[PDB]
Amino acid sequence: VWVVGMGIVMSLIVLAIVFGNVLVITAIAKFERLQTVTNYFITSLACADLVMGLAVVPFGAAHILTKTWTFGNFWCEFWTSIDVLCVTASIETLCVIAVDRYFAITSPFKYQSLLTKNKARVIILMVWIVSGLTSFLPIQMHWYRATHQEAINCYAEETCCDFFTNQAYAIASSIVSFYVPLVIMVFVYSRVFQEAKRQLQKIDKSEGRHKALKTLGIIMGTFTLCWLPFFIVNIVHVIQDNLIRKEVYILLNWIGYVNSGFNPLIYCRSPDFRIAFQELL
Ligand SMILES: CN[C@@H]1CCc2c(ccc(O)c2O)[C@H]1O
Repeated sequence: VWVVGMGIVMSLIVLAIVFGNVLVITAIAKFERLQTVTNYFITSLACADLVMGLAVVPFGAAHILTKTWTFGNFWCEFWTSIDVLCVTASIETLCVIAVDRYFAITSPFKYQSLLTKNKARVIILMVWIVSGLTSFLPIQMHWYRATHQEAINCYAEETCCDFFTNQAYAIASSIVSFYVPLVIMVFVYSRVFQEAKRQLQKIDKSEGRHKALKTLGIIMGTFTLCWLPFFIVNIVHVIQDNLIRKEVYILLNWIGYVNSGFNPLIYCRSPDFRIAFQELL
């Protein structure tokens, strides 16, 4: 008396993610004046989120509900590679957007010279290629597999595939994918908030006779609350295997996926985006 329910939730999540990604992508594509250096970074993130919602979630849902994987093992390896690719690409695109905002605010006169139409494509391609090399190379080449009897049983067993990794690979992947972007974003947003506070203190001297805090808080808190616990459990569970089981791991992992759906809503809030959406519907 619970199988008929959770499928509804999974379908709702899939539909929400797909619709949110497609609307933003088509709004940027089909309108004349929405092209901007900043919007391309949003386009890359939307493309990554669309791939995640289209490929990763539906098969994982079938695996969880059925409890049996009715395909091959090479397909499981490919699915894992695609999952890692999409996650790391999304995180790195977020950090790139943050750095672009820092460059725009800190140095207004020289903002044009640093970033142009030509130099955004190279950055996007580098982000995507470093995301791809992090996932496909260690996975598709059989170079992450564990050496325990329980893990080798899973690898040899064709029906069921579960994620087991050596501690070194887990630490390196987590460090490359999560910690450095978090540090960068923290530093960027601290500096930006300081600059905003300085300007708000400067205006009151002449204009005699909060909002930025709320905006920065929401922007940072969404990402932190969505993705932080998973990358803590990932590091901790490998050093000592007694503490954590598979169910908690899966629950913490599935929380991160929902973040991809929320992100177009938080980033696409400009009045121009609102007018573009209004023109469609
Ligand atoms: C199947 N779930 C995977 C398992 C481990 C992992 C994920 C995402 C990014 C990484 O860098 C990882 O090492 C998760 O999405």
